[PDB]
Amino acid sequence: GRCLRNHSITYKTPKVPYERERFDAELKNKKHMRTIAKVML
Amino acid sequence: TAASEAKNSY
Amino acid sequence: ARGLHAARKMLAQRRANKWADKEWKKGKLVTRYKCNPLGTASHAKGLETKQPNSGIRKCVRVRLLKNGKKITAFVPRDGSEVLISGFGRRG
Amino acid sequence: GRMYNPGRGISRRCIPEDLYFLMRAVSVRHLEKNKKDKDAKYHLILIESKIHRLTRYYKSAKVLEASFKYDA
Amino acid sequence: IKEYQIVDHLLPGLKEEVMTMQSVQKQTSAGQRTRLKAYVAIGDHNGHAGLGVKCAKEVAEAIKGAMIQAKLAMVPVRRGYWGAVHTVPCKLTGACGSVRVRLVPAPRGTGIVAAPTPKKFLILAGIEDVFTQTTGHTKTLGNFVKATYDAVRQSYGFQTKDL
Amino acid sequence: VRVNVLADALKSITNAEKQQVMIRPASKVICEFLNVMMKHQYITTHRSGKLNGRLNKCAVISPRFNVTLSEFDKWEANLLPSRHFGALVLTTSYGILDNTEARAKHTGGRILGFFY
Amino acid sequence: VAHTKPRSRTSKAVHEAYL
RNA sequence: ACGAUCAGAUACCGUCGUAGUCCUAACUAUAAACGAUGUCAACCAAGGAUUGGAUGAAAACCUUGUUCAGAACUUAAAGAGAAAUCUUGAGUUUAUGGACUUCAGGGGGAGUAUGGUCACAAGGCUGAAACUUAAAGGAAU
RNA sequence: AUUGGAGGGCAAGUCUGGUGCCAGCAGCCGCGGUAAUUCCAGCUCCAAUAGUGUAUAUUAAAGUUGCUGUGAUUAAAACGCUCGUAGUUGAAUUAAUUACUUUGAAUAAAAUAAGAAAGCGAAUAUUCAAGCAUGGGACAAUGC
RNA sequence: AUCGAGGACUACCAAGAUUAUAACGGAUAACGAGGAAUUGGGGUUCGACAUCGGAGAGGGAGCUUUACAGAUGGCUACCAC
RNA sequence: UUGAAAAAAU
Repeated sequence: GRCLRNHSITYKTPKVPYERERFDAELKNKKHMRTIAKVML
Repeated sequence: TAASEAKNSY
Repeated sequence: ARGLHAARKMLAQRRANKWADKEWKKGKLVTRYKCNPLGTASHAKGLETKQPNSGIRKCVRVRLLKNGKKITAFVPRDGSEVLISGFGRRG
Repeated sequence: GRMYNPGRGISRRCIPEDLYFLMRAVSVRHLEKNKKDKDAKYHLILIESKIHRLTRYYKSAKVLEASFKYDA
Repeated sequence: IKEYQIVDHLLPGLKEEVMTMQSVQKQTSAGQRTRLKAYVAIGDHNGHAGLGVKCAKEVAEAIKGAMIQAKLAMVPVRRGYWGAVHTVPCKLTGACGSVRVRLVPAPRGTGIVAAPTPKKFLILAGIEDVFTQTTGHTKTLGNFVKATYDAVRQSYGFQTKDL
Repeated sequence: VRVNVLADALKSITNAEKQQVMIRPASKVICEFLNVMMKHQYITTHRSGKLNGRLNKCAVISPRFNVTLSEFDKWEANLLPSRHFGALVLTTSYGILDNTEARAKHTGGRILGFFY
Repeated sequence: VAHTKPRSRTSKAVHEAYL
């Protein structure tokens, strides 16, 4: 390890870079519990 | 009798 | 073998068959330290086309500081110690 | 199927010593005059392996004391 | 249903999707006799899906005849529940040629985890949650949709306990 | 050679139901496998003596992997068509059961096979 | 009849011996 | 080695002819050594004919029935496959697990180098890498 | 406010000037031999954005390493064939250990997950391979 | 002899120990673990580096003092500086 | 009876 202080990522870029059905829907900039529900169901 | 059925692939 | 106690062969079988893998073998046997001009490094400081395409590719020959081997290097752009870093395809 | 040949016979009785009888091994070891009979030699090995498979079995069953070793 | 208007009669407003246009050729003495083959998908989004194929000399003509075949090839899609309708009732696989596409029931939240081509057809059928795995040359579009179409086409044949 | 009677038995049943069926060797596992397949309703010689449109496919699993209770979820998710239809068959310390009572008897053990 | 010692205590060995 | 034919023909065509072709003894251990389909076990649609039985009928040989073993063949609206095709499997495989052994991982370089070992030798067995390249290949129209 | 791009993969011009298989671009398909949707320019819009290109390597894609899970007639791939040791796998049947299985004990923190990135009392549960105690003996292996 | 068990060592006696369930040997661009990256399940790759344990102070070796060192921001000799 | 060859890319 390198540091005692924790850190996290607050987003994840999509797998497919260019898809029209996503460019329109998403359009300042373009910058969990479902599975938690899943595991108990 | 085993003969009665005795007078095959896998 | 499939039986519950035959974990020795399948472990042994897989180890043998991994050596057939071209990509996997290249990263384990000793050529990245003696045959790769770049070694394991990214960049390296140093000092006519195929049939259906005609013209001339301007290129350069470079002698590396560390190994000393001579390699052919392309020039990037139109009308274009040297740092050389591979191409699109790895190796 | 058969132990050595590929034949698969089902001749059986239907209900409503053997090691001795395999030493056949001596009766062909005949090979003295016929030294070129390679058919007999191949079949001699097959009969011998039958003996060693039976020899190994009877020892662990304590039928034969484990000093047994069939020779020529 | 030997007529395409009847499915247009009992299933109005069939939302349309041309999967792709694929140009075939026939070598002859003069040259190549090229025709355009179009795969179209129809079907309301409530358990009815249809796939049809037609090839002709004109793009517009081939599509028009393609909707007919998809209309004629009408099949019901059996939907069900994951644990508690949104997904398939069991695991089904569509046996096209080299392509084998398998449908796995999915929980309420997950979308269509599938390639773009079987997705557009699986959206049409009326499914929203599904897990898919493919086995074969999926770059062959025609066999991809047929493998998808076949997978849902057998959903109403598997006699489960409730049936 | 005949290694597993259970493996031979279930393949005999599937091919018949795909096309009553007969099983020539009978063991302590073959029959009591069926009692699970009969209480789910799926089924109606001195020498180890010798179907209603419902059975889809019954098969055994090669070497009987010890199954923990926590491991039940992985096996059902793999070998069962859905979460409501099929049934595993387990041999446990309290007889041959399936994933229902073995989850209720609070025990694990080896796995025999299944039936949809 | 014990929990399941030699083969001289087993059931069909002793229940035959008992017989 | 001759004679032909041919632009040449050091080959196909014709004639002659050493090694070999045969047997013995010892080596070599490779072939499209192929069913290009490993061995063992259960199940699986419909037929006629066939090689050795045994049990009936019919007077050892021929004609019929019954049940096994063996080499096959015919049909399939079924099963499988990319298809050709396979069906006594190449079926019972994404609805993926009967037991075991061996082999393969894009095409070349290459069955090459080095090393080891067997043979009198030719060679056999084991067997890379550097480097090079977007195809090579299969079945069908 | 930049970075790369505008033929396809992959979102974005069948706009205008030159170059003429040359210079060049292009990770691959390929574009260029004088009318270039790909070159060098000018304009415009496309994705993300204080970030975005390039090279190298790990993982996923890869069911292209296969326990889950591959293929071996013809695409690469069943030893020419049989015997045989080690290995693995081994029919049914019966009213001492080990394996298996259930519970516990015991088990550094940090971290993981959990009761703006952070920070600080979670029952916080791990965390396997072993080892200890325990209820069970159906499937198994070892001799009796 | 050691703080102390023990071929750790010395004298006598014996022929024994391991190995195809991979011994012996070779390679590592090998300090090990807690962990990290990525993952549907299964897994693949990394872990010098926060914390635990190990080892080292240019290379060996020999010592001093002390309760603890084969210490090196202590000594002694050789090699190399 | 003889019967060989067709410069590179579009």
